[PDB]
Amino acid sequence: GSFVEMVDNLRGKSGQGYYVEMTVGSPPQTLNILVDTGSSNFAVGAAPHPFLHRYYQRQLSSTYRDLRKGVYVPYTQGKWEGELGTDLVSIPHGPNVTVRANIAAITESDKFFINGSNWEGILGLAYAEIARPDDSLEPFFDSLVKQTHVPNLFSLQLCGAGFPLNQSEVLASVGGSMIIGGIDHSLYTGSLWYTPIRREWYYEVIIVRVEINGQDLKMDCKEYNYDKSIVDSGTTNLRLPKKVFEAAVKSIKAASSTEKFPDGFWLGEQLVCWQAGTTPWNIFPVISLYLMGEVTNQSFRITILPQQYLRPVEDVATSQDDCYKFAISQSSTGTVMGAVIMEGFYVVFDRARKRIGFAVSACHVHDEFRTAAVEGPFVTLDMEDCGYN
Amino acid sequence: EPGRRGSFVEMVDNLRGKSGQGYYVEMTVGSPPQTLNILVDTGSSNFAVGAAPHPFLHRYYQRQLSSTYRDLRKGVYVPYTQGKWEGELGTDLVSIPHGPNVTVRANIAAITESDKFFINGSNWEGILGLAYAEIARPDDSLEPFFDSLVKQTHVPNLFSLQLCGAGFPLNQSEVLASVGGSMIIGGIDHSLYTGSLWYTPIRREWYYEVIIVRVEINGQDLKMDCKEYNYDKSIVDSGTTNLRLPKKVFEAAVKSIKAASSTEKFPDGFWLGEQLVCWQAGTTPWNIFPVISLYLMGEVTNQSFRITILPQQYLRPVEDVATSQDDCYKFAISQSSTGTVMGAVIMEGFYVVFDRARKRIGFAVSACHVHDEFRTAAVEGPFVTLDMEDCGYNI
Ligand SMILES: Nc1ncccc1CCc1cccc(Cl)c1
Ligand SMILES: Nc1ncccc1CCc1cccc(Cl)c1
Repeated sequence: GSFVEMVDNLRGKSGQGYYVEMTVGSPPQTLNILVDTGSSNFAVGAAPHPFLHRYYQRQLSSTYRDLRKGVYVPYTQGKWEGELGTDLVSIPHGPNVTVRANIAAITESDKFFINGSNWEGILGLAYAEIARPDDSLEPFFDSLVKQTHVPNLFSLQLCGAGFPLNQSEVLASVGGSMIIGGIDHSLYTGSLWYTPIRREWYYEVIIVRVEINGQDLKMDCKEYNYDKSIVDSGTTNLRLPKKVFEAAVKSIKAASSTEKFPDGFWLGEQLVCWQAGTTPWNIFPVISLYLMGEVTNQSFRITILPQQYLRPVEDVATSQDDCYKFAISQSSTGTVMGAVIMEGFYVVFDRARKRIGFAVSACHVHDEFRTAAVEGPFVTLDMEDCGYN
Repeated sequence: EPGRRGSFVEMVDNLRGKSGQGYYVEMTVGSPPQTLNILVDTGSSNFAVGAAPHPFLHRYYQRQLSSTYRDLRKGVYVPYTQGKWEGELGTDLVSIPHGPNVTVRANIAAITESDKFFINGSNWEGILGLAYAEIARPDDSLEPFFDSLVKQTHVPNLFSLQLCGAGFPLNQSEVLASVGGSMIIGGIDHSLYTGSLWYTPIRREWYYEVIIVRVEINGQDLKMDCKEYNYDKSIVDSGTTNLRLPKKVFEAAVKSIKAASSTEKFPDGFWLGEQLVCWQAGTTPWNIFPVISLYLMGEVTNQSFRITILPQQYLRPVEDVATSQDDCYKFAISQSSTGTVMGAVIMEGFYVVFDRARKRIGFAVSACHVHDEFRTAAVEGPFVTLDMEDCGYNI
């Protein structure tokens, strides 16, 4: 399986998001759209905004259809307001098809757009159950599969550079691949291991065990999925439930105790720098998340390195030091496997078989001593009890 | 209890006008004195008067007729988004007939050219900028009138304003005969307010800048980062008609106000503050509109207070295009790209004390605020509020 036309069709970074080019309307209006497996709405800027240098102009599209309905999407971290309608949509570097899908024309927003991100909209790839205003608004991917012969599946390879990318660099660099309707074998190494999609709303999965450098965090596995665990490319960090986060930071601190870092670092707020090339990767532990497998009483694990959970950021002085921010934070809405984590793997969203596959990414950052991994199987009992109800 | 006395009778009721065209006070300039009506503006710092013929002016400052006129041989250009005026700087003897019994020599910008500055039928021929020197044009070396007044006399460094909206439209004849409020120069008149005065600090001395720490619509917290409320600043400006809010705050507020008043549907033009809405005489549904509360930083650490206005304040009375017997209004809240602006609309609900001496602004329920039998404007406190300093904006 190889989809050369879709390989390397993404750009961006964990801190500002990964996006793919799309066109909307007739004549085609090109827009960069954030790939988000954590939401289910296709929404684009449709009015001037200081952070946008282009937006969807409905009056210029002959195929625009007004649904005469508004949609308000408030989140704890931000919000966007829009007007619903439909239009013809295509993905230049994707399947050779055009479909009529729902589009939320964003007219008002609060902390939605990111200065310098280079994207003007968002592509919610999750299910209708969480679509705004309600599940009657068919998500883009659903329209795509229903209107074409494209297989009900997509895979994502998000590629973190391992170092800071400046304004021009991030615009020229290849940030990864989104293969629509298939799996490209050149994007990963080793085997793919699948965990079931527990329920079709967010891409929900179940974590059954957590290790820090092989040491079991030893918590009731229900804590790991309280109140849910999801794969969300729309979130930067690996976010863990309060109690799990507190235990993990204690363990990570213990493992890296040869060097002390200020509280602000562990709060993911302030950066830490080291002289060029001297980042002490080896003092930081690897983190393993065991996921439910498709076989009864069987599980597998994905292991990430500090190269994944330490996010490269530019120093205020733009010096030659190598700096990073701690990309693991506290959550009140369950575990969130954000961009940070996805960068270590090729992730297959097998909608058709209700499962998510993980394989070591061909573009994950590592060193000569350790590598990310996807290994199995392991015998694990009562994994169903790890899920929250 | 104890009844509060009014000690500045000579200045009480010395204002005229309305929110839409501004409130003004009578002043005299030159020798012999030339009488002119001057717009009271806490949003600027220049004393400028028409000094040449203009279609909307019935009179103007005639420098050649004043024996005390002094030419500063300097020009001044004051452009704004909504208008501009140009003039020639100089000084002369100035007085306020219904104010302190003193005469001082102050700077006067003789307006020779203007665009969209003078308003037809406002009845004022000049402006009195009461803010600080930092925002004076051309620069802070041009001492503002109030500074001159305080430096040259024994008048206390403080003034208070009671702007009185009528609650209904006033035609040309009526607005000329009606008392529009009071400007007490050098003191506080207790007959102009009820309840207690609560003070918020003047954050910085340029505009009369304050800090809003919380906003509620009918008791419901707008729940925005308080920094948003003061982006990029929050000021008290009698020279502005509406309550203006930062874009994001306006969007959130209008949505909440719409939700609270949802039993009635209004056209987009209304919410944009552009078109009026009318109801049969006496049937304005005040009760369906929410009260709005703005919490301000108090003078005591971690303490705040709130001022609450009614729709009687934020819905501005306007005459129907058909001069019918309907009661009509325009929505007097609009967005801003220059921070929050507590304009005349809001000031009409309170007696506002500009305590320059103690770098603070006091608020109290106005004795002339419009209300109904069920609700009244209010100034209440104290409330425990933490990290209020973080609400202030810094470039
Ligand atoms: N992908 C997500 N994950 C968690 C919560 C919300 C989203 C949607 C994307 C998003 C993120 C922050 C602010 C806004 Cl306005 C929208
Ligand atoms: N007080 C103010 N507040 C905001 C902006 C400008 C002013 C000055 C008064 C004013 C009002 C309208 C037009 C002009 Cl030309 C000047």
